[PDB]
Amino acid sequence: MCLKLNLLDHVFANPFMNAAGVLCSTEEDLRCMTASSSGALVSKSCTSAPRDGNPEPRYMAFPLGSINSMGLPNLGFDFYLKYASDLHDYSKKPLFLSISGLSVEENVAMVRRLAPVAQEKGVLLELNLSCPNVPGKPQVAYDFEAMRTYLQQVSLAYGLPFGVKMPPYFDIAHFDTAAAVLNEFPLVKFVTCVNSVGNGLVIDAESESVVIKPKQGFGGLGGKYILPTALANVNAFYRRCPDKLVFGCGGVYSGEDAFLHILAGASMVQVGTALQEEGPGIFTRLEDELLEIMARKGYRTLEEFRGRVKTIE
Amino acid sequence: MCLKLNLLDHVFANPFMNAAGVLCSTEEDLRCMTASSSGALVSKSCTSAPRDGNPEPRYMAFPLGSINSMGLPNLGFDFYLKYASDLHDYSKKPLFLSISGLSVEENVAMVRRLAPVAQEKGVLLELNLSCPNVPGKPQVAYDFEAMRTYLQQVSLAYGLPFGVKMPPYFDIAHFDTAAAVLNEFPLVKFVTCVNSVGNGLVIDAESESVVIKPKQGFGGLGGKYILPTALANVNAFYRRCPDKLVFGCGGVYSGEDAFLHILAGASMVQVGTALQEEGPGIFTRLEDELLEIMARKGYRTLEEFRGRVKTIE
Ligand SMILES: Cc1cc2nc3c(=O)[nH]c(=O)nc-3n(C[C@H](O)[C@H](O)[C@H](O)COP(=O)(O)O)c2cc1C
Ligand SMILES: Cc1cc2nc3c(=O)[nH]c(=O)nc-3n(C[C@H](O)[C@H](O)[C@H](O)COP(=O)(O)O)c2cc1C
Ligand SMILES: O=C(O)c1[nH]c(=O)[nH]c(=O)c1CCc1ccc(C(F)(F)F)cc1
Ligand SMILES: O=C(O)c1[nH]c(=O)[nH]c(=O)c1CCc1ccc(C(F)(F)F)cc1
Repeated sequence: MCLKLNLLDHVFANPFMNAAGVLCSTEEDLRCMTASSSGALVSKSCTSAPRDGNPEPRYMAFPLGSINSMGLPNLGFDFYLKYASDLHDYSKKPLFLSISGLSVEENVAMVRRLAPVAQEKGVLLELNLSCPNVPGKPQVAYDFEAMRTYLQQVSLAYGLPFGVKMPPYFDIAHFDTAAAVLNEFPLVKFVTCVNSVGNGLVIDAESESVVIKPKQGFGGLGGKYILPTALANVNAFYRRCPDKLVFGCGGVYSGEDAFLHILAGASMVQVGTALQEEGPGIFTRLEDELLEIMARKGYRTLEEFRGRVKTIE
Repeated sequence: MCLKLNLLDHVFANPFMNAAGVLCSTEEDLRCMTASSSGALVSKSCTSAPRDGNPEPRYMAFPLGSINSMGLPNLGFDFYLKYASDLHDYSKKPLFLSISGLSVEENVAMVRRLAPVAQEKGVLLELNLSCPNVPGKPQVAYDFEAMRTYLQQVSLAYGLPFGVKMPPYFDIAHFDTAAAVLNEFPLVKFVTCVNSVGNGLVIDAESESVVIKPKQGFGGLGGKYILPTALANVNAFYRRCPDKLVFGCGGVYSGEDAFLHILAGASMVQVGTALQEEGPGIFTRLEDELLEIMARKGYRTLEEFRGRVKTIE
């Protein structure tokens, strides 16, 4: 019994990969994820120019999860594109490149350059919609008219299948709106649910202080805090976008957690906080654990149970 | 050392109270909460007519928290108004009455009849905005125009200081907008942050099933999942609403959790999931624990540290 699957015209050894932003910023990080047992890897979301990001400390982790306000530190698009075009070994596993430009224009400029590399090498685009918006407005994926613009502009500029990284939603009307926006765009072939749960605040009781320096301590939450939010978003979009794939992200620490994402509808399962904490060895553990749950249940394939969460009456 | 507070022209022995919905639906519940060592109590969010609520199971709890889709089961406004006007022993502690009408008109009708009882007996109104409006639209506090309409109508109808129960927000632009709406209304004297984190999804791995029956298993999350979200909201409104009080709700299981709420800006601290799971004995434990942390730190009163969370550099 093995976990290999085929999606998006690519073959994957297993459904696991890193979450964007974790273990994927530098050449060393990408080589490390390539050497791991993960089924795929995704690069750090990039901007046109390099960024240093926010002042440290900017990430912290705890038993129940993590908080971050990294500020998009990255080596710049030219680097990630060169990695995709010249350095990545596609014989080892597929590559996703994540883009999060500061404007629609920036994204368009980056995607027009990525398109020939996608055609030649098969690198897959993940568009991070947790990105800056015009004054007074929330992040792009929380402004549905902005989202529709970005997707229209990217779809025209890129012209190839791509995916989108989504923040979580918390309201059924929002799920309905957001999924309807996505379903306007046939080139959006996968939706990754979810990014960090925004603008949480961790305070340390002893020091009476927040634990990260940017944004007066506020930052995105990941890890065990967010699993039920992640599962709800996965399933909500799985239900609403039958012609798309859903990739799950959030709160995966075990094969059981992966199993729950798959039951909710996930095709690929991304690992952020737990990977940052445990390191790339986590992928062998996750695979073993998931195969063990499958074996106990009599499942031979992922397709036997993907999306098959049961409801009551 | 002491936990006393004086606010809203009332005196409280300590900051602890139930969260609306928990241990507060029936007369038996309200007598229990009154007999407890909590500083105050709040009644179940009510509607004009009695409601049976959603089918069971509609609440479940687990090590990290709870999920619920109760559907507003309650005895009807006339019951809670009678409790306020004739049954509650105000010599024991203050009472809040929570309302959650299904339209603006329904809320107006209730607060019109609550006013004279508020003025004569000193019951305090908590208006639940994290609540259904037109189906297919977001909850009221996720629809800023609706929120403003509700607040204008209830302020005119009621004419006395009240407070509002808010859902969590996740985007800084939302914190800004939401606070700006609340700050239009001088009668809104307290803001309780937060109601449950909406539409999460808990799945049980063994049975491969969701754990609550309504809404295909989607429901609001409470407990350990939501403490950093709760803290963020408390602090965000604390900073943005300097002429109002903030009451904290979410993730309180210990005196330490309560101390973090208070550092964030909380005046009263409400207990939902943990009170549901432990029972009213939790209030003596929380009091003891909070007093122990105060003694270790040399704090004599709550004002010495309320809102005094430190930021980094
Ligand atoms: C340190 C850090 C940096 C991240 N940077 C990005 C990023 O560049 N792009 C992105 O799409 N998400 C980013 N995320 C969000 C993660 O991809 C993931 O959505 C989130 O952490 C939830 O998954 P988890 O519960 O496994 O951590 C970052 C997360 C962390 C912890
Ligand atoms: C069973 C149950 C019923 C609830 N009913 C209400 C309600 O009627 N009104 C309301 O404002 N909040 C209601 N809530 C939300 C809680 O008041 C509280 O905001 C939320 O549970 C988070 O706090 P916690 O982490 O301590 O559970 C309910 C929560 C639970 C668990
Ligand atoms: O780098 C981060 O802080 C981060 N952390 C997350 O948990 N999720 C993310 O998606 C991100 C990146 C968010 C982001 C995207 C784009 C900009 C920019 F255009 F200004 F560079 C900034 C931050
Ligand atoms: O009665 C509840 O379900 C409830 N639960 C909460 O966690 N917070 C609340 O404020 C409420 C009352 C408002 C309300 C009513 C109906 C629903 C539902 F139909 F989606 F279950 C949710 C929230």
